[PDB]
Amino acid sequence: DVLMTQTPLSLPVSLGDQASISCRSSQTIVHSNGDTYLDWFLQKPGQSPKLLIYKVSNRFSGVPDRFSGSGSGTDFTLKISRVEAEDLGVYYCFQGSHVPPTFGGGTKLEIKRADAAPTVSIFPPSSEQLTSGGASVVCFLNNFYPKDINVKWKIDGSERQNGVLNSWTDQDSKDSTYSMSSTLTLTKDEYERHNSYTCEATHKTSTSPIVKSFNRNEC
Amino acid sequence: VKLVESGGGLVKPGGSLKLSCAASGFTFSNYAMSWVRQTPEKRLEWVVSISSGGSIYYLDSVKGRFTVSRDNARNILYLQMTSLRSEDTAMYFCARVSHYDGSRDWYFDVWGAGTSVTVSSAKTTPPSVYPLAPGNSMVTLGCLVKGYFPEPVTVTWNSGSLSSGVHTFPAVLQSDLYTLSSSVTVPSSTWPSETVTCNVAHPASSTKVDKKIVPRDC
Ligand SMILES: CCNC(=O)N(CCCN(C)C)[P@](=O)(Cc1ccc(NC(=O)C(F)(F)F)cc1)O[C@H](c1ccc([N+](=O)[O-])cc1)[C@@H](CO)NC(=O)C(Cl)Cl
Repeated sequence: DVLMTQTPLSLPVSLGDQASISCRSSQTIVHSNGDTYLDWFLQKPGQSPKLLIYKVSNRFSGVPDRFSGSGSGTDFTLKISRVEAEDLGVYYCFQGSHVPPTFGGGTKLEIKRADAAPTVSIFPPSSEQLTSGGASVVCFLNNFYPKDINVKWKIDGSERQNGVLNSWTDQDSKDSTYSMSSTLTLTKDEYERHNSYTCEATHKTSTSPIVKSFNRNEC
Repeated sequence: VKLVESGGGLVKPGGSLKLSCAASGFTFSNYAMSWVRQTPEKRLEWVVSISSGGSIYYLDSVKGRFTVSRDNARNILYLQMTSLRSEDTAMYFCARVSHYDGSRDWYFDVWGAGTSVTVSSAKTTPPSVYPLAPGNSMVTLGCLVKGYFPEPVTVTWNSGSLSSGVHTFPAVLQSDLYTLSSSVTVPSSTWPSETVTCNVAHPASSTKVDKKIVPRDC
């Protein structure tokens, strides 16, 4: 099959900026009839994809002047001269010259804002859950930017990956920040065998990793 | 011009399901049609194209399992799925290809709203709800919604009263079940003084759990 590669995965832009998205194919996308079937789509949340550009550079009807496509062979580019609010979403390139037709992984267009440090919170397991034999320790890291963040869980000083479940929200429409939830779930049994449960995050807004801890013997 | 797909739902691994795509506003028979799926991971994948003249092209991984067909007299496109497997889980879109046999042009110009297909061994299950209270200017509280099925669940704080400062995270699928959490931030001079409850509602089971968040020493 032909592998379509898009770069970047996420693109932070300010309203009014010029955006350019790259799409590379693993082999030539030129059809035997001389044409190149490289298309571009925009998908906004809760909606289905919408055709923007067909056959490398033709604008589909109703599509504003700001969008333009170019490229040839294996390298193609989509360009948005002026990024408006309605352009936020995920852009996909697609090759229809060869079977099977394939899509690129997508490039998310997000709003740039000032760097913001996360507000971290840690929660011990509730008595209700411990009564069931389970023990989840929850860590919320809210309203930070950029989205790049690294969270590690440490129990009595040792890193633990087993039983960790992370979920990230999309960009907040109000303040343009991101929030993340990280849950370390173990058993009541092992939970009572350890003392220090630490949620530590590394983010560019701080040199020292941001730590938040809960000690079962200080409750 | 409109494409409306139907037939989606929950199916057991190895089961069968038939999707329908009803077309309106255009000469159905003069166009090629296609089904495209979008996985939970949001990846887009072409499944099959059937040309106006009847030529059929399938993705290798569904060849022999999926059969596409069209009823030109009734403006309907079908997709008979069989021997379904977890990897088939996705949103299925019906799409028109601006192409008729022989034409030098082809692209997806019209899409349906999509119909959901979930391949899994699982029964409608209520979620366990746990209050998250801390062990400062403001205070952050939460609710953990664990082990439920199927999607979705609804989470509110004080019956919509609390709307701002809320963060509900997308459900993650683990061990065949979904887990979701939600946080709310309030002025330290609001709680414990005033009550704070997360209203969890699982439409599927008509479940409605109200979990009051009470201060507690760990
Ligand atoms: C074995 C017979 N040979 C061929 O089949 N082809 C020639 C291959 C030549 N190489 C091996 C060198 P091929 O290029 C294979 C192909 C099939 C589908 C798609 N895209 C999509 O399906 C979509 F998703 F991108 F739209 C792209 C290419 O067919 C083309 C085609 C385009 C669109 C549709 N459609 O939309 O249904 C059907 C068929 C075209 C010739 O060109 N045919 C026709 O118009 C016939 Cl007269 Cl029907």
